Amino acid sequence: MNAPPAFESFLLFEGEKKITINKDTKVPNACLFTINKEDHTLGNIIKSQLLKDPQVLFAGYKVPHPLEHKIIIRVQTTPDYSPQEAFTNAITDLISELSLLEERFRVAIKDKQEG
Amino acid sequence: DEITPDLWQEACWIVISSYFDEKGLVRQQLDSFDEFIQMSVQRIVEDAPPIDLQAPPRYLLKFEQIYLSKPTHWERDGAPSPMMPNEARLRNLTYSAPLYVDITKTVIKEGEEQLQTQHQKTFIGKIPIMLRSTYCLLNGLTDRDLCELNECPLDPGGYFIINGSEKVLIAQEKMATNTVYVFAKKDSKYAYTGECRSCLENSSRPTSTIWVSMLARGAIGQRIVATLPYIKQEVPIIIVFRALGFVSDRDILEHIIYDFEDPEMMEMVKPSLDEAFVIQEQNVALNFIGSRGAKPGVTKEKRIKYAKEVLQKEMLPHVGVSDFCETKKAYFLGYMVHRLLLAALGRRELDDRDHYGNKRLDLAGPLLAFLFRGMFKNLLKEVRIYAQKFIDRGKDFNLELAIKTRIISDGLKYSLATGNWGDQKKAHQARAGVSQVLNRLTFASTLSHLRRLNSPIGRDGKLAKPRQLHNTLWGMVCPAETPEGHAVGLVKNLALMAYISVGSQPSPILEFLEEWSMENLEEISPAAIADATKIFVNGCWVGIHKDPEQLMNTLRKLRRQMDIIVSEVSMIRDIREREIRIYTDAGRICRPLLIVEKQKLLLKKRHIDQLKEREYNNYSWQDLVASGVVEYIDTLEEETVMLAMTPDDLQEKEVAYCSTYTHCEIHPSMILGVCASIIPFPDHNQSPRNTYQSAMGKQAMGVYITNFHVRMDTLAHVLYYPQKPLVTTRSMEYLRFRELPAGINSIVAIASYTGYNQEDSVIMNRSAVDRGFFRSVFYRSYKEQESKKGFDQEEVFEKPTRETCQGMRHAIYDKLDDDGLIAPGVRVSGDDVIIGKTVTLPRYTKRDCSTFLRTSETGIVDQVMVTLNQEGYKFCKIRVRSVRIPQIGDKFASRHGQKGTCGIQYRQEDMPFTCEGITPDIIINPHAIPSRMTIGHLIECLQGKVSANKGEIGDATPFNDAVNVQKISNLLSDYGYHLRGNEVLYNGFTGRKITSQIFIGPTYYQRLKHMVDDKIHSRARGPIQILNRQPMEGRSRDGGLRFGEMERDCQIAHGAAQFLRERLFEASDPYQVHVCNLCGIMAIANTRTHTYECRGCRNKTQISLVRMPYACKLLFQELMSMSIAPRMMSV
Amino acid sequence: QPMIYICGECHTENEIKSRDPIRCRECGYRIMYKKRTKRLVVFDAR
Amino acid sequence: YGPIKRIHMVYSKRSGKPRGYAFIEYEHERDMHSAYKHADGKKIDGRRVLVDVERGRTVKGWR
Amino acid sequence: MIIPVRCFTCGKIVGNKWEAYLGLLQAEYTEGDALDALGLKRYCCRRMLLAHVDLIEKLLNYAPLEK
Ligand SMILES: [Zn+2]
Ligand SMILES: [Zn+2]
Ligand SMILES: [Zn+2]
Repeated sequence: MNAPPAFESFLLFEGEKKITINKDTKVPNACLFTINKEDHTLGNIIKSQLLKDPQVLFAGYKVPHPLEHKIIIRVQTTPDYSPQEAFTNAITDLISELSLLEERFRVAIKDKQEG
Repeated sequence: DEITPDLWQEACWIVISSYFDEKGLVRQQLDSFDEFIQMSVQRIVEDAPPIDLQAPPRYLLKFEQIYLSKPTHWERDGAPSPMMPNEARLRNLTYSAPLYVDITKTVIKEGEEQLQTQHQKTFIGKIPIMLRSTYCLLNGLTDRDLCELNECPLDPGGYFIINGSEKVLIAQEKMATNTVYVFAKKDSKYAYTGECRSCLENSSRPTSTIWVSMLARGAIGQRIVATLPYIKQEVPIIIVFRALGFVSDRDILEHIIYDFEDPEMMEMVKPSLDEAFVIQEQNVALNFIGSRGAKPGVTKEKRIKYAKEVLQKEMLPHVGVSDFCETKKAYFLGYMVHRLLLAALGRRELDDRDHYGNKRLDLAGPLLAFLFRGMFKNLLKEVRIYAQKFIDRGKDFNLELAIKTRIISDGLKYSLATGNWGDQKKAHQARAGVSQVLNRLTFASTLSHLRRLNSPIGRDGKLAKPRQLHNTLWGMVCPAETPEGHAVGLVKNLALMAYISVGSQPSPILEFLEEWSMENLEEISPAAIADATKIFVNGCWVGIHKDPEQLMNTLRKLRRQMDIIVSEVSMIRDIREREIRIYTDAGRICRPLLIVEKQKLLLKKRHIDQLKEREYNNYSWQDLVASGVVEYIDTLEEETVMLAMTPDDLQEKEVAYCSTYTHCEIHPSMILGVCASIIPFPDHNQSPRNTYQSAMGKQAMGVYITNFHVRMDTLAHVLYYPQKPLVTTRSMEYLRFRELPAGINSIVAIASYTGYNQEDSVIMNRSAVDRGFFRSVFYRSYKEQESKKGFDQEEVFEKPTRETCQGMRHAIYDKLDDDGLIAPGVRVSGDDVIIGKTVTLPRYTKRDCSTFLRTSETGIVDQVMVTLNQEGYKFCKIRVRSVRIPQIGDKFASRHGQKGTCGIQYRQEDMPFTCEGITPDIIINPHAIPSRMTIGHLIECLQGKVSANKGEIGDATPFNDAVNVQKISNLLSDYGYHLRGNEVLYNGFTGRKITSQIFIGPTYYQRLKHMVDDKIHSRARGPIQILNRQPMEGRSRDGGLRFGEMERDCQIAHGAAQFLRERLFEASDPYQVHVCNLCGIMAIANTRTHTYECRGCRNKTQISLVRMPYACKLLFQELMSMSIAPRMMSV
Repeated sequence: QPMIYICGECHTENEIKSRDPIRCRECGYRIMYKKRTKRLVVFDAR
Repeated sequence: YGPIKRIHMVYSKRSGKPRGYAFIEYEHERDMHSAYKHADGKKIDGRRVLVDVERGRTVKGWR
Repeated sequence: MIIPVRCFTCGKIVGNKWEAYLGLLQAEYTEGDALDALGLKRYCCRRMLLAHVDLIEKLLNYAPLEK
């Protein structure tokens, strides 16, 4: 009667943006990233990678509601830095880490398959 | 030879299995109906008086014998063919068999010119048959043969089939008859009241209740009276004694007081003597009695006659209704007073109205007999008038046309179909609730419903005494299985080993006693009653004895050898009170128990050996009872019995507690019912919780019956993947829960995860649900038939058409076939049509009467059936199938009362997990454990974790000292898990460990039919009723919600007047009327022609419009009907 | 147009037209079952 | 039509196959006659069956 | 009524273990040793094979609707 489609969690709706940036007015150099059709899989890795950046004063994620499949990520950086730049570098760093982890896994698989 | 303690646990359960292998679960229902067909019906026919009618020629029409064939069905052609139960449930027929009685009509006119004519096998009427009974077609059939007939071998039976509805007779509780009970009412003119509901052995009239009361102190002392039947005025007991032929006060007291050396009793009866001393003869006493009644004959002659027949027929009929029995009635009436004096003098304790030893269970046997008796009389009546109006003309008559077989058939059919116990006219004096629709939601509910009891005290009653769990519910009834609504304690459930007596004749016992040294009542002298012991039989005082010790030892020896006395006979020897009451009546709830010798049991090891090879040497429970090892004990006999919970109590202890045991329990777990036996470790949980579970086990989904694909039931929930409980009791093997389970073993974790499981809620694993976790299917059957009642209008199944049919909704009828019925495998949604039916008119010459589907169903047609009903008309059944996936709102419940709805469904990735990839299928809030104290839920979660890792099935028998929490913990530490069940979990969102080691393990959970899709309801400008223009009532009618008085009071406190107005006036029934400003009565308004006038005042200008609810306008109209003039004055 | 029905006892596919009392010409059984439709029904394996 | 005291289904002596005919003994003589008219023409297992009083030991000169 | 395909908790295939599980029990094997030979270590999968009731075997005792 009301069971929502399962693919509605990952597929973006027509006319809906994958990510929206809203400048926070409470404190300076802060932004809120409202990403649609995501879950804790991405919020945590981006959160953790953001904390490791010393120019990031605040980095957190939340799910407004589990039934929804969106996520909100708050990023506060130093005046000399920018939050959007941190969200970008955090992704670029994660991509390189996975690329390195991927290559090092093939080698381990190859070394194990041979002997 | 002796069973050692280590082998006891195996022997007791072995003995139990033999019981359930021979008797069964619904044996009390089958034996009742069986004895009714074999003895009751034959006796009711013979006990009827021969109808002697004469204008002259005369006819008696005496019946001699009966014959009841198997259930049969006669078509229109008349070909007799056998009808199977599956055919009845499908064709909406009645699973009844014809009753054939032999009649003999002798002509007697004059001159001894007699000649007899016998009509062998006269079809007198049809009788519904109990499934699986002796006369049922499914008797003795093997599991393979029953499968050929599309029947479930596990179906216990014990129910009827009337018009396709499976009806079951609920055993009705009632106060025992022919027994003296001395009560004491606090607010009444009498201090102590001794009543005795009397009824003859072969019941033929209602219970003639006689009271023997004592007047409260404040002439000189306390006077004793007697409220006899058919008399509206109290009568001194002495007057009654004199009316029976005992004028001398000495003889009277000799019947009341058996020991003249007790002046305390003599001083207490003196006031009654001095109150009635002017009367000293039998004739005057009878005249006085007749005068006190509501029918005082002007002449003293018929006054004496009215009293004579009253004291001979209505007063104590069980003691005897013939003449010359005045002595027996006096002796009993004397004992009736003797009981009253002992109660007032404190020499005896008052009787408890709740004591089931003083109650009787009216089963189908004693129940159906009451109807057949009352109707058989109506049949002989209709036969009398019919033949009477024929012999008056001086000619013979054909009894074949006189026998109105419709009487018995339609009668038994109506009673078992509607529940009203009585004639079709007395639909209000009869007691409803009997013959309820059998619950086919799960095997546990069916067994419980077939083993259900009912006390006719009335749910309206607010007295807690009858609803309380009396001590006498032990072993006979489940102390936990009982509803929690407005019927607590009244609606009960029999125990596993409970057996209600079927009934037996006391003739053989009386013969043995007479052959014994017992002395009759008329042969003895009252002087011998002092030291002698009384002997009662079914409440009838028979005689006395001198050495009662060896008497019971003899009677007990006879019952234990299956001798003249049957096992169902109860023999209570009250010792302080010298009475010895023997009972053979039906309804006496009893249970088996292991006899005990001086200090040892009679169940030796040689028996357990033979019971193990039960399939080879045909050694069953019956051979065990005949060996004198087991004994059927009733509630009334338990008072004189000293039980032993287990053989361990029979051993020698440092301090002897009893040392004189006489009986022993097979297993204490047998005190539980059906829905309570499935609970593991019920002795570790709060009692109400075990009760709430017993009420949920009947609502749990599963496989209610194996042959669910053939049965076209209106509502049936089937579970996709049923599983047997890893933590099970050794009683499930007999309830067949292992074969037809009603739940799934779930890996539950008691933790607070996001807070979506708080306040009796749970969080489910969406991935498990995707793999068939608790998934079920909903079967709904829609029935319809085309009626050819008359040529005026005839219904017919046919694809409607927009050009010929009138009442055709906007829905499309393309899914239907030319036959008018939809085909299986088709997808059907709400508002869709499944049966295209049209009715001929007196959109011309035919109207559409199609059957649409219920809203919010979205199901698929599983199959379609077409057949012929009793009237030879077409009858179609469409079973729709809808898969119900467990979602947010669906109710789940464990076996310990832990009920809750699925708060949210988390995927396997978002759920916690142990060091290994084991996510919990369900997560509950631990806050439900402390308040409810359901420790069994924790131990079950533990024993389940040991059983899964060990490869066995946990034995969670309630009372088993060989299994505790310590042993389970040690066994769990051997498989690499925490001995207390706790386990480290990892947060599924961040992977971080959880500081608090969570408790996790397998727990058997159940899904309840109470889903959210069947309860979600909304309304916005929907239909309204006809009487009052208010929203309808119910989801099926798209009704609205009730804004009750309590809501009106709440919004009043808030001061919200507009809301209270919008809800009660604008959103429920807004209406406009026109009233005359002079008389305030509703005027005649015509908005089309713009004219308003009040006929009364004859004015048409002083009219005012009023915006009032329609219900108020209806109220004023309902008042004006009573000449009341509610005038709405707008000024 | 044919509207072939099935029996409960013999399982014989017999033709039954409207306005005809229900009775199996092969065994006389009075209960008839309809055959699975020919329409294409889809079932999502979810 | 009535209770059956005993029932005898004949079988092939050498082949053991079912002959196709049986003898039914009712408890009362009256119960049988009720079946004589009704049983004849019955349909059992989809094949029509006939029923007549067995003349092997009643009718004179019957074979 | 018939052995499921996957385990509701983990997701391991169990549909191909019922017949093998029965073939072992009749070989005088214990329920635990049998589940170990099939590769069922977690108590979640062992639950499916040890708590299942083969009801379909009883549903096949009734003749079908079509011959
Ligand atoms: Zn007026
Ligand atoms: Zn057929
Ligand atoms: Zn698993």
